[PDB]
Amino acid sequence: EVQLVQSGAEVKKPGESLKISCKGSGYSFTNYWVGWVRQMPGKGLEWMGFIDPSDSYTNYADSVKGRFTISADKSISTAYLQMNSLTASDTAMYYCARELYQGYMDTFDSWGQGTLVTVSGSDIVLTQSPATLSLSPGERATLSCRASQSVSSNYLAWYQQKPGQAPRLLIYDSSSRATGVPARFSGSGSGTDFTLTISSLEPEDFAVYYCHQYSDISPTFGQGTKVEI
Amino acid sequence: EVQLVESGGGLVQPGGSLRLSCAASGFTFRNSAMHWVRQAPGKGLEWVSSIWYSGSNTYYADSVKGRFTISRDNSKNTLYLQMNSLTAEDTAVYYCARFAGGWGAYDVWGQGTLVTVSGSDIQMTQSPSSLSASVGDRVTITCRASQSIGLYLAWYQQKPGKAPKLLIYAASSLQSGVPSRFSGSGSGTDFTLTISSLQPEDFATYYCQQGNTLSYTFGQGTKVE
Amino acid sequence: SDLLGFKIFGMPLPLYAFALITLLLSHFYNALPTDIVGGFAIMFIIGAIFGEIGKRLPIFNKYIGGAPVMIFLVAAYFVYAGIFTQKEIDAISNVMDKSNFLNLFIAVLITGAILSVNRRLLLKSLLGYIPTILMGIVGASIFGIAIGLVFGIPVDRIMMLYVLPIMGGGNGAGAVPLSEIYHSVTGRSREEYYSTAIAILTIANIFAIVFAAVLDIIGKKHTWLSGEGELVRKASFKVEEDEKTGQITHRETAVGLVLSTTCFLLAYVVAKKILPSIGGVAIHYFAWMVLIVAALNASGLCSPEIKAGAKRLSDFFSKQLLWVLMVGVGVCYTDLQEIINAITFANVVIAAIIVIGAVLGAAIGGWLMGFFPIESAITAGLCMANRGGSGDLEVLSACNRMNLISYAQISSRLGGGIVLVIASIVFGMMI
Amino acid sequence: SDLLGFKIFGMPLPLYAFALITLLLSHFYNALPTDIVGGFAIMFIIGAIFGEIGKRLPIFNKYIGGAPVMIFLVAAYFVYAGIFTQKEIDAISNVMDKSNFLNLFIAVLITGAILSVNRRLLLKSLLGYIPTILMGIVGASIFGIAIGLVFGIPVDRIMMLYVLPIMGGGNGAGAVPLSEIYHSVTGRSREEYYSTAIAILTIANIFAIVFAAVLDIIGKKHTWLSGEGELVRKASFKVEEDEKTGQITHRETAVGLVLSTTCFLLAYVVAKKILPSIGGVAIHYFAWMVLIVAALNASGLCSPEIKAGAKRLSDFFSKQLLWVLMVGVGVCYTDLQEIINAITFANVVIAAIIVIGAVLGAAIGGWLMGFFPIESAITAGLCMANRGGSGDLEVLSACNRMNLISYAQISSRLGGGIVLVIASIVFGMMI
Amino acid sequence: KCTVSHEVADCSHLKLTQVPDDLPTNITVLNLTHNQLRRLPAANFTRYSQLTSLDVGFNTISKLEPELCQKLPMLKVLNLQHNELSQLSDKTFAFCTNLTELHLMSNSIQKIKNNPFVKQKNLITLDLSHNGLSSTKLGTQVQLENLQELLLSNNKIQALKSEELDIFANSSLKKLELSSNQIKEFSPGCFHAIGRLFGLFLNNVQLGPSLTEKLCLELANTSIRNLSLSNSQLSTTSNTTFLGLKWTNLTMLDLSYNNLNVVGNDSFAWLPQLEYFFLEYNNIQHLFSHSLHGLFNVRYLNLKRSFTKQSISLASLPKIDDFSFQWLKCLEHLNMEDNDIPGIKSNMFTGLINLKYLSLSNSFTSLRTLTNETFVSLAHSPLHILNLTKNKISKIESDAFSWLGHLEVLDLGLNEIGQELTGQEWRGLENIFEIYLSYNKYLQLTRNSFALVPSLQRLMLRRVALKNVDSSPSPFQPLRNLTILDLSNNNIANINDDMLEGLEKLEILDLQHNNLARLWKHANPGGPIYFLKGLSHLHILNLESNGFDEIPVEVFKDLFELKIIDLGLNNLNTLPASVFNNQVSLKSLNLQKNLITSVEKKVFGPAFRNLTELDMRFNPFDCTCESIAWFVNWINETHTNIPELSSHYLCNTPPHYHGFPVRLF
Ligand SMILES: *[C@@H]1O[C@H](CO)[C@@H](O)[C@H](O)[C@H]1NC(C)=O
Ligand SMILES: *[C@@H]1O[C@H](CO)[C@@H](O)[C@H](O)[C@H]1NC(C)=O
Ligand SMILES: *[C@@H]1O[C@H](CO)[C@@H](O)[C@H](O)[C@H]1NC(C)=O
Ligand SMILES: *[C@@H]1O[C@H](CO)[C@@H](O)[C@H](O)[C@H]1NC(C)=O
Repeated sequence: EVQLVQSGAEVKKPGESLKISCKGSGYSFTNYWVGWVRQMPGKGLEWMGFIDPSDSYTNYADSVKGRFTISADKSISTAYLQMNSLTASDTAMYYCARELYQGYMDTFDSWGQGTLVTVSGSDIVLTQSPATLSLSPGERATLSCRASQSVSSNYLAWYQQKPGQAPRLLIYDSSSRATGVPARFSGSGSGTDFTLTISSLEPEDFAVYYCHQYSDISPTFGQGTKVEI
Repeated sequence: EVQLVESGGGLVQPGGSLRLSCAASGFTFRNSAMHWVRQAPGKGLEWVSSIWYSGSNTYYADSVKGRFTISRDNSKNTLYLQMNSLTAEDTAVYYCARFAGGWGAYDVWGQGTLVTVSGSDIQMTQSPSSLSASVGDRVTITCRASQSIGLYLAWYQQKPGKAPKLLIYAASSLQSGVPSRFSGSGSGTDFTLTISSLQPEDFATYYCQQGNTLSYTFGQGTKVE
Repeated sequence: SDLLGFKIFGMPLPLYAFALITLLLSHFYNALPTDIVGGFAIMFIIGAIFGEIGKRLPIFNKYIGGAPVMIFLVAAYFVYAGIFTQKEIDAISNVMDKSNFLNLFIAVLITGAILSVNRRLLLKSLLGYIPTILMGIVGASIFGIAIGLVFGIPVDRIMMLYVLPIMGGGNGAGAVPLSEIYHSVTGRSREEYYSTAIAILTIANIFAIVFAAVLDIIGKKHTWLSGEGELVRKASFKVEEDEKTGQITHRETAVGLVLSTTCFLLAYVVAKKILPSIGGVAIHYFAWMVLIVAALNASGLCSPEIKAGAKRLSDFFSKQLLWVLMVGVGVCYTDLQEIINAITFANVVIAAIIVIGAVLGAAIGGWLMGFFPIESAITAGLCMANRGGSGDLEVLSACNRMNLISYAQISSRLGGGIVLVIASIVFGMMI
Repeated sequence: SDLLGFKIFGMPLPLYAFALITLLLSHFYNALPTDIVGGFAIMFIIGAIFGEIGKRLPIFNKYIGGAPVMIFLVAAYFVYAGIFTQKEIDAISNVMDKSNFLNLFIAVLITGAILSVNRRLLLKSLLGYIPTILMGIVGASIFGIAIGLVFGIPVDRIMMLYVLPIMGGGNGAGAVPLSEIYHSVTGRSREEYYSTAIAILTIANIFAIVFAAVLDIIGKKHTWLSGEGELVRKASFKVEEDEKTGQITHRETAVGLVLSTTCFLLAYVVAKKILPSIGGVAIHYFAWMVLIVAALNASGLCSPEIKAGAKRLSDFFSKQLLWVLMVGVGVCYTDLQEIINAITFANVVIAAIIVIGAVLGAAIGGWLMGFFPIESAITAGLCMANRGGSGDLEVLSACNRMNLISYAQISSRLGGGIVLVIASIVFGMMI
Repeated sequence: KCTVSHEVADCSHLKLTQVPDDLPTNITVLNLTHNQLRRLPAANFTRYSQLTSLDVGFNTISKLEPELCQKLPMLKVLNLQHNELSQLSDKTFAFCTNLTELHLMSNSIQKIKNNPFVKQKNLITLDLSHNGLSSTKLGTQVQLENLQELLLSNNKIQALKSEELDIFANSSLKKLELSSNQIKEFSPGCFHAIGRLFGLFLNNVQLGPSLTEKLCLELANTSIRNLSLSNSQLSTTSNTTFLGLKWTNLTMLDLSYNNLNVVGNDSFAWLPQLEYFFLEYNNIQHLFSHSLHGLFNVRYLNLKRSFTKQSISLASLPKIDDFSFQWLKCLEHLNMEDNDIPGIKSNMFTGLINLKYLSLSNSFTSLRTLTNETFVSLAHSPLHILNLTKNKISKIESDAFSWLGHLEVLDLGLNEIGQELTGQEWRGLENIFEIYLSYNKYLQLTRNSFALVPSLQRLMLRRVALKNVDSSPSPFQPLRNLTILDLSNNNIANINDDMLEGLEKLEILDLQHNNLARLWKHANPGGPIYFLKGLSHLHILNLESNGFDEIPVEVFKDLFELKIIDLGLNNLNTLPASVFNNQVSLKSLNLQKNLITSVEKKVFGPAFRNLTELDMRFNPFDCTCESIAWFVNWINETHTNIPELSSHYLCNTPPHYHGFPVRLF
């Protein structure tokens, strides 16, 4: 006889409010508290709070601190849960439950059917073919970097970073050079293909090298190849 | 030519708020756009946000949108980054750089600071982590708690494709009306859960919750069968 | 003469010794500002002494333009030997590439050239210009395939590696697009193609410089062949229309520069945003320069005095600042290491044959429709074969003819576009 | 029909409208090359439009200063208002912080100003004329510090922000280099320095014209005070016996640029490596350059032909390109709030006192030096405390003395570097 | 192996058959339990001749040397546990008359000598167990007047004989033990050929109503005061079963675990006085009114598990006739724990006078609510303590405690209580001091809460989920005599200033496991909430695990008597300085599992003055000498107790001494 019905599944934009209705039947609904439990995808289950339908008296968990509101209306005999400001990482599953206080310890006798809410690029994707290197000083690095789609105006960059420090700039445009860089590094390529070749390495020149593009207002980084001996 | 962060840092609990500051003493700080870039330990570089001179235009990375705030003060050659609703994965070293446009993209860097994510629960743990028991077997689920709970343990079972709806133990050594053949025991900090003989229907994940405090905290994923 | 009566770049020796001592001190003590104010010093000092030397070598003065070529070679030899330090290399790179001094130079010369023409005679000459280069490409191809047959090299490789890459616009435009199209269509490696083409083009560029110098001597020998700086050859159009102007004050001369800078911005904006491509062809931004300036001249907005002032400003750049620019051209856009590594007999012979065949074809085409044969070869067949705008500058400086830069630039940019089209077609067609 | 015939920057209106259209379009579409060409393109238009309005304004032009002041004021106001696109700011700052065009400008002005002095005149001035200027400076200094003590202003501020900038050669040469030296020696911000200095300079310029003819009236009262028309008392007669060649070639003019770049390189090397400090105080590179150029003039190695050429080139930078530089000067240096905060009654009485102090010193010195007192001031402290050469024709016009133009030019030009040296010395010593 | 040299010789689990000979003489007690030894060497014991006690346990020794105890007669107590010897002679006991106690445990002596204890008469206690006998003849003559206790447990004695017990006619045994001995028959008059027998205990002996009725007649005219019997299989009782006992005067009785069912009327009319009586673990189905008639002098009674287990299928319903307690005019202590009485009638307790303690925990199967007159039967008793927990009550009506004025301790926690407290339920309460109400579901608060009872002193409210708690008028306002208050685990959120005012004698407060972090945050609208005021007597405060991250400095201004305070498990990282100034005498502190990083003497100016104990066993320390300098130095120079100082006080945060004890620094 006891039953619970929730609202339907939903997907939308970060930065919104949303309401969920938890309705039940088979009992007075004016005597037993109602609480909400949230389960992240493939995670445990966590408590937020509960409300007393008699007078809409509420208690929230430490993790809520606003951003979530619990409400109900006596006439409809339905519970309402709303998150006011919604953002990323809030995607999970939601349920509503009714306490029974079996024995001397509170127990959630009935659980709601279930509600799923997910908050969900056209961006350049940077992929580098070689993963790591291990050669003697005399050789060519022939490092490479591939892009998702066309990059206009040949906007590209290359950085290096020795361990435990900030990176350093080597090739600010697709072909030009910085000031302090020596004359063995040299970049080329255009469109969606680029390279970076080293004339002859030296013991000082083993570190991680990256791939950076700055065409649009959405900067994107590639991964860093490794260079060893 | 010196650019430095030297701000914030330390260990912050989830939901914490931290403020980061940057100082530049080598160039004309005004009339130059600044950027924030972080790199997670063992991970690659990543853009965070950027701002024009005069702060007319502001843009954020998608991941941290809506919880981060950036501001600058030209009069003090100083940059501020405001962080709210901190989460666990947001542990990295944070750098600030100068975007110079065509004449070099990221010319000058700063020595970034390290910010790492670090309470009031009855910590609950399930030891066996058992999997794939044959039919008719005997299973044992034990319990461990940070603070002693007196006969205030409860058990819940979840079907893999459904929410639990399964109250098998009201209190220790208690049984609801519907289920049968499940045995539970234990007291104080430790407890034991046993099924006399496994059955084909007896193949599902389990959960445990504490009631000594109104906090009503549940346990992490229990045995899955 | 006298031990103190000799002149260097228009200066007496003791004065020059002062600057030479300054340069030597700076080089030895390794202290140098890396910016514009330090860039001119090294350039001026080297160029003065060497350009003075090359004008006096007995056999090298006539058959070769002495200074403009030998300075270019000597700068490259120095940069090969690592005699230069790092900082002055950085400074020269700064003045030549980062600040795009070359672009300003080319724009000023173009504006000074075009605006000094009679408006009525502008377009009539233009009509027959294109077919000359059109058939010149064919003449080059004939000799190229002939020499490929002679060496038995497969002809597909001939066009794919030599004929098309050499005829292209240059490294920035005419080389990278070729590699991109090559990789996109045949699906092979892109780097190796770009590796050999970049050396083949310079190899042929050197020969292009030498052949042009030889042609100038032939022009002195035969009066009929020489155009003495004339293109249409008819040279019979009435030039009675003339307007006297007032003394060009400094303000008028400065205005030319203003126009030469504004037109460049207009062309760049147009070619980058408004009309990126006509049909399926991309258009380089210098291409729109000529059309815009010609339209401005046609509209008759400018008084005759502005044109005269721009003429004098271009004249000033043409004869005093030229020796400075060549040093940078050698230093930044010429690597001797690569041409040394890839030097070989067969490649040199093939490249030399290709250029001379192209020259013959261009001369034929110029004769057929009535241009002067020699000027039809300098502007068409040489300027298109060379390495981009720098190549055109060197070629025109070799033969001492600054008055045809416009046609050279047209043949460069439009020629490169046409070659991109031809490659796009034939590369798929044969493969 | 004044709508057809009114000229802007030597240009008819429709051409300028066409030029402005390009800038508006580029601002709309947000596309711009960041280099020298892109820089000049947007500086020239703004400078031209905002300079003609300043020049053709009744009260502003003659007294406040004219174009450059209001030009950089408008530039600063746009910057404060946040109108410029980020790309525009980058392109403006690039040609002044990475290409360092300012250094080239300053070096050219210094060398062109100094080198034009006649060798014989320079040597004759070395006897008793220069000490008049020096003691005028020192006499102004004591009254300046005394009256600064009256209002409780600390010694260092008076000696660094009120005596030096007033006793200079205008913002073209006399203010910007002072700011660069101030940044070099101390290391604090430089915006404050130039912002607070330019105001006082203009304020003094007015007072200069004020007492200009006031002294003339006092001379009319009693010649016993001073003789009129003659620099020296009981001055004798002599023969100029000058001789120069009128023709100047484009090559002769270019030589001037080579000399200017060379002197700067020698100065950088001597200060950085040959001598870190002459004594316990370091010397800025600019100060060394002034002495080096003077040595070349003293030697007389250069021909009279060369001396004239550098005068012409320095006359091209100071009459055409100044408007282009001044915009960037406003952009990267000015802080508007300081200008407003710099206007107060103390700030207008301090400059009034210091100018009077200057006049007194030079006057007594001239009588001691034998020169007639009245001229011993006008041509020694009055004409020396102006906006460089621009305001020198004005003070002389205020009185009935056109015969002292040579001495006035000597004063302004040659003191344009002495003050630089003294300022470097003071900055080193006091701080 | 070693012995504590404290006049004793303890040697256990050393399993050696040769006694040590290095023992100093001046010790005087010995033990050799949990050891195996062959026989007693008297020579080894001769060097040290001082032993008041000697113990041998789990030691199997076939014989004893008679000469050792004559050598050492100051021995007074001797132990023989788990020995192989089962037949000993008086030869070993010939000169051993000086012992006062002898232990014979698990020695399995199936038979002893004829007269082995004629020598000794001074001993008080002798115990025998795990020993099989069927005859109790230990001496043909009367002797041993000085013995008070004899134990015969774990014996197979079957029948007792009159001729056997004549031995101690001259003696007066205080108590005899015969349990764990299967005894079937008793010779008549056997108990009379002996001195006064004061106490007799008989447990786990199968008698039955008939045989007890026989033996009850055997017990006429005896000085017995204490009779004990349990698990005697007495399902029911008759009046004649207790008839022969009418000729003696018993004082104590016990009938536990006998599984009794039904008692006839007036089965207890023979005892005017029985001050203590126990009745537990019996299956009683019905009680009669006159069953318990005659018991006037009673002070203590229990009925735990002493009724029928309720079964509606059986529908037994163990019922009690009212006025059955009208015969008990002296009862002071009663125990009704954990039974299944259906409900409270109206006249159970009519007549009770002296009652002072009464327990009804888990005593009723169904008591849903309290009525106007549910306790009317308790009008005429000055009860002091009442116990009503685990009773699954549901709601309380007002004006139920009108009868009770004298009560001072009330316990109602651990039930199912949810309602709103009107305050009218406290009408008759006058002398109440303490009330427990923790472990309930919910309560709704009003200002009209405790106006009737400002005489209270302690109130426990733990895990009750109160409602209307943040009301501006403090519901505790009428109360001023409170001493200790607890509100832990309620996870309350918002707090007003006004609850803590007007109270001065509050000794201890407890508020742990609650959510009050926001109220002292600096950015709090209205600023930090300062509810700490008027408290000049607080000595102990507890605020564990409340999420605190900031402490305003002005909260301890009124706290001059605080002695112990805890703030562990919170989220504190750094505290403001000069905050313990008013804390004149702090003796302990706890900040373990916080995020405290640095130790700086400026904040610990008044803190590190004088302490007894402090604990921060787990904290992200930066073990570098900028801050740890004092703490490392202070530890090496301080006497204050710091447990696990090295065990759990390391530093992993900084590379410096990474994962290394901070003390080492
Ligand atoms: C018991 O031994 C003590 C010590 O030797 C002695 O004083 C006492 O008289 C003895 N008692 C008897 C009754 O032998
Ligand atoms: C109790 O025992 C008998 C029989 O009831 C009685 O005569 C005697 O006085 C009482 N003894 C004591 C010690 O009260
Ligand atoms: C309950 O008690 C109240 C108060 O004494 C009384 O007025 C009422 O009549 C009682 N009800 C019954 C049923 O006795
Ligand atoms: C209860 O508190 C009040 C107010 O402090 C006080 O006057 C009264 O004496 C106290 N009563 C007792 C019994 O302590």
